[PDB]
Amino acid sequence: GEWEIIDIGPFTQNLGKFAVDEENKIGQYGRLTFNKVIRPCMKKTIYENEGFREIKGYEYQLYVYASDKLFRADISEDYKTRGRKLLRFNGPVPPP
Amino acid sequence: MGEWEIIDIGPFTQNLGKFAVDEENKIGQYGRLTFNKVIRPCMKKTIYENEGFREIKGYEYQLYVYASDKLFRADISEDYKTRGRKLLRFNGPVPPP
Ligand code: NA
Repeated sequence: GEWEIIDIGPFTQNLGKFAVDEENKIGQYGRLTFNKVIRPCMKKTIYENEGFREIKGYEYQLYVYASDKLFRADISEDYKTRGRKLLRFNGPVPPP
Repeated sequence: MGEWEIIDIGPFTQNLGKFAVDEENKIGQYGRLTFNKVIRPCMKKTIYENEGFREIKGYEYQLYVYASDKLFRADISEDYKTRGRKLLRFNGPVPPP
C-alpha cells in the first residue's frame, strides 16, 4: 500500500482513544488513561491482491500518550466492514 | 519545531541504513549485523533553529532497515551544520510496513 503523513485532528485523536480503550480490554499495561496522539501520524492505504487500486482498508501508526507515557499503536480499519482493530501496542518509547 | 515528510529511498537514504547498522554493530545488542537495504516508508523531520525565521538546525529520520534478513526500526539524527549523525534507537525485529 502507499503511506502518507496525516494530521492529528479529532479523527486521529479518536484513533488514539480507540487504541487505549482496546489495550485496556487486553489489560497488559493495567488501566491506561488516554492523553493525546502526537505527530507524526502515518496512514497506509491497502489495495486488494486483485485489480488496480481496489481499496481493502487502512493501517495507522500512532504515537499516543497514555498515563503520561508514550506508546506506539498500530490500528487496522477494513473499508467494507468499517471495523477497527488494534494490531499492536508497545512502549513506553522515546519521543519522535 | 519542524515538519515531517515521507522521503525517497535513494543512496542518501540507503547510506542512512548503512550508518544505522554500523552504529548498531558498535553497540552490539543484535551481534554483528549485515546491512541489506532501507525500505519505504522513510520519514524525515526537518528541525528548525530557535533563531527567528525558518533556518534548518538538523534532521531526524525514522527508517525501516533490513539487516541479517531481519527488519528493524532505526531513528537517526543529523546536525545541519556539521553533518554529524547519531543513532538514537535501533529496535526489532518489527513487523513489515
Ligand atoms: Na485526522
